[PDB]
Amino acid sequence: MVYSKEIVREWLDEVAERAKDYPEWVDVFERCYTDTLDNTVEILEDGSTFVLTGDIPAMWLRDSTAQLRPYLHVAKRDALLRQTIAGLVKRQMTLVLKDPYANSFNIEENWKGHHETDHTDLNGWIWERKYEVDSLCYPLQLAYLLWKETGETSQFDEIFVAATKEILHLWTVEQDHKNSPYRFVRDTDRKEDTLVNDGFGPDFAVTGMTWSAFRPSDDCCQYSYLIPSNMFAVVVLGYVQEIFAALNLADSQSVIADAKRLQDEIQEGIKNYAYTTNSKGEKIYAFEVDGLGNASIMDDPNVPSLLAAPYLGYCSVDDEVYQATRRTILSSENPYFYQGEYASGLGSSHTFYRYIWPIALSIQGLTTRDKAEKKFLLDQLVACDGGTGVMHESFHVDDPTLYSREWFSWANMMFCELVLDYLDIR
Repeated sequence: MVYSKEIVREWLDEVAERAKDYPEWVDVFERCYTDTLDNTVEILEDGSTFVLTGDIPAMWLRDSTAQLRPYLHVAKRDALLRQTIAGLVKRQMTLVLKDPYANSFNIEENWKGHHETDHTDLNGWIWERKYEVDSLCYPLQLAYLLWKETGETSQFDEIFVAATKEILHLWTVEQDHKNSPYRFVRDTDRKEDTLVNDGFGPDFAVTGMTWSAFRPSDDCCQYSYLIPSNMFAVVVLGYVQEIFAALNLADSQSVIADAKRLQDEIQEGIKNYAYTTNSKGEKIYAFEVDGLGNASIMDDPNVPSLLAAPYLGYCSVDDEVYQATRRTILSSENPYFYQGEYASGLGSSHTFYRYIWPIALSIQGLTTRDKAEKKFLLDQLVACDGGTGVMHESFHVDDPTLYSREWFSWANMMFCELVLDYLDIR
């Protein structure tokens, strides 16, 4: 038993009433919201929560957080769903202790997943072991957001503390990847799916930022300091300080100090290495840097992205450098910016040329104060659904009946987030 049907239905009724001038949004909103809740969420024998991301019995730390985030509003009313979200944080943290370098975990210790192709330290709980900094950001973000929105604190247990320590340790080790016990090689012809230099990745200098193998797209980093993931790290490291101080958790003085030191070191790394210049000579954030002087000018639709920086809480939407970066990202100066008959937006190394991501359109609306822009993007999201009434991974700018991922809950839920944002439901 996952949530209260009666309370959720009543909440959805209220949302529908507020959005009554936009039946087409309500149609898609209810379809996305209910699908995720009814088909991806399950309670395990130990009472914790496992969240599927599609059909495969595996949970991404990233997807599971993003999928359940918009249930926080109704979780203020539905105490059962509040337990369910608490149970997800507990399962995420338990899994982090299993292996903090893994992005995706099995429902039980079953050795399902990518083990036949993947050369790396593996155990039976790991579906995939692509190390992505954001994977460890997302559970801390969820734990914090659950606490702030509902007041729930049961997720802050001893496994939470142990997992927090593991994250701080890993992030610190990875401030100089020369010392890392992580290597990853996949037997594949697709180079985005494996790391260069026999599993070690590209060259880097120490910058104070923390190293990543892969992006939230699951494609490998071109340079190792992935700017939007270090931004998210800075934010959740603030969350860690707030949580440990407020709740007098075991070893607070130590954890707070480590988190603060790490935060300040990553912040300084961003300040010294994250910036570059666009065609017009404006200062902008780079997407990836190596500390050796290379810095790419682009953004990827997967979050954390440079576009999502204010949505992640890293900077103000009004920040000058953010706005310059956003102008550059949403233009052909970004090699993943695509323009067509039906829409313009952001493609990815992970999807076909000319296909753009609803998720980045949702994030675009979530990161502008312009209500007309939010409305435009919402209308565009529903108009470009290929007649399916749900959100896809990517769709072709000249023909949205061409698209990838029939069932993509993350995108479904980010649509819901933009709708709630438009409605000032907060």
